[PDB]
Amino acid sequence: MEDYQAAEETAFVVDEVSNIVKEAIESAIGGNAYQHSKVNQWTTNVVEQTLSQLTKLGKPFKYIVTCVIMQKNGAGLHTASSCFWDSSTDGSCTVRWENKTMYCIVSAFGLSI
Amino acid sequence: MEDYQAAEETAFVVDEVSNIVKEAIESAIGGNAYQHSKVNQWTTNVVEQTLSQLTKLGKPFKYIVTCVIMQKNGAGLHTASSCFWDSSTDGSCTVRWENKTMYCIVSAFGLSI
Amino acid sequence: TSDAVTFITYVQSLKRKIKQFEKQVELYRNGQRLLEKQRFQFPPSWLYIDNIEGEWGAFNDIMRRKDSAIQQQVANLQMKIVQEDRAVESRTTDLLTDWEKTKPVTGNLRPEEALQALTIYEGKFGRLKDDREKCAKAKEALELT
Amino acid sequence: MCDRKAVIKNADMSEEMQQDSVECATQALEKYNIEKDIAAHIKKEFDKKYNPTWHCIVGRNFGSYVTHETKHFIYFYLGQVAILLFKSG
Amino acid sequence: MCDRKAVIKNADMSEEMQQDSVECATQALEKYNIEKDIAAHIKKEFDKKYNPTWHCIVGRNFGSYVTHETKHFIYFYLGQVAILLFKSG
Repeated sequence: MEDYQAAEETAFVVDEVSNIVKEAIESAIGGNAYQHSKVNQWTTNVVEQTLSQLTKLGKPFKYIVTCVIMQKNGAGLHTASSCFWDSSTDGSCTVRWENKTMYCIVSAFGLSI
Repeated sequence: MEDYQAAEETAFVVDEVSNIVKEAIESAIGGNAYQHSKVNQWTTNVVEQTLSQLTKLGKPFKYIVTCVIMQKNGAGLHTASSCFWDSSTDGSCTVRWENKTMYCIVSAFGLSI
Repeated sequence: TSDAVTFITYVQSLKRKIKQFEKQVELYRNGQRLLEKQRFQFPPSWLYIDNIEGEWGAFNDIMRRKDSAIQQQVANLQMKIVQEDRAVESRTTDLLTDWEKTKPVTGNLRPEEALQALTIYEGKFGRLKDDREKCAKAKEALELT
Repeated sequence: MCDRKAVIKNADMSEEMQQDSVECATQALEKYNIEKDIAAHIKKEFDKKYNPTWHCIVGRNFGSYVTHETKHFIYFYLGQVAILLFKSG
Repeated sequence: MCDRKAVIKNADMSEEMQQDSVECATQALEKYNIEKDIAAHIKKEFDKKYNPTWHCIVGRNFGSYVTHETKHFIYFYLGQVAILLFKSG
């Protein structure tokens, strides 16, 4: 039973990272409409909030956060990522959010040290 | 002299990552224009050549590479990636290519194993 | 996709009408010809014939270009309906077992509390019946599976 | 007023904008004599009215095949002048 | 090949792009006898090669005033035939 708890503590849990990404996006973006000037600020706040929450987890994971924020003008959006690590320990989480006028795709990767 | 050569062999060289990403992008898409139905295949190609040729390097690095493809219709472009690793051994390289109607940004991160 | 395949059925129901309307246009494209050789003063708000004929040809071409195409790629929808009805059958068997276990036919149980229990069972059983009937109706509407 | 009856030879349109096209093309033909300038006047006036951008041609011997925005394409005849106008962009 | 000298009046696009237009327009004129089919050919092959949306006008007399994106405008003569090809979409 102790081994399972230790593994859960040391594993890259996907849903927790997804909720972290949701909290970061909601705090930095919220319901504000897309504006070219505020895009950089939104991206920086999202990435830093996600990184801070991932570090606060205490898990021995190097964290990589990438954020894309998008004006809705009928253009199709696709983000893909195929990567090599040790699938037993390291993990990835790509999450998509959207409102009336904006897309937001955030990818967080946790690699065991 | 031997120590410097070994360090260069085990280092994450940004220039060769930029070259390898450019070669993968050019082989996968090249002069082809933007097509929404083919974005999936173009991203899959770009990523698989990138990962295969990065693995062919032989460096002891876990590789995480992400490709984003865009139609040119006035929409904004940005890629923000802040990460937490050991800067002395782990590296990142973001390559942005553009043609008459399409943007392709590929970000490759190499982390020491 | 149910609604979607519903509209798919809808578009088949339109096909005949299309032909119908088409031949009407054919009849029309004859009568209006008389119109110019009977020296008709065509009104301004009168939409002129070639306009509608061009846009109707465009209509027919776009419909037969895209609706058919989206119709062939239905194998994913077919397998989705297959797994959906499989889950429906699994839930039906589970509800059968629940009913066999739940039989309150004994008189010791309080009629009101057992009545509420049977009401919860009937609510979820009506939900199961709705799921089964909607799966069946989607299957027969798509009619390829 | 010279009654140049309009024969609209194709349209993916509403009727009110078609009749606006007919009336203003008649006005331009009454006002100017250069086919390029007729098309120019009509193109600016619709660009002002129903928001850019259109493309207008005025002439006698010309054939066209273009792609337009839905509900924004007309082609008609006034007198001996064929006038095409389609919105694309 | 009848050397129909492409005297080119207006041009906002590159010279290789000009020459592609001229070659395939000779192709369209030598292949087709209807100016509408010539314009359809040229617009379609420009849509295939230089991406939508193109607009080709083939005629002997006409007045054109259109808005085109930069680097995408040609208006030249093959023999007496005026050809206007521009991208807008």
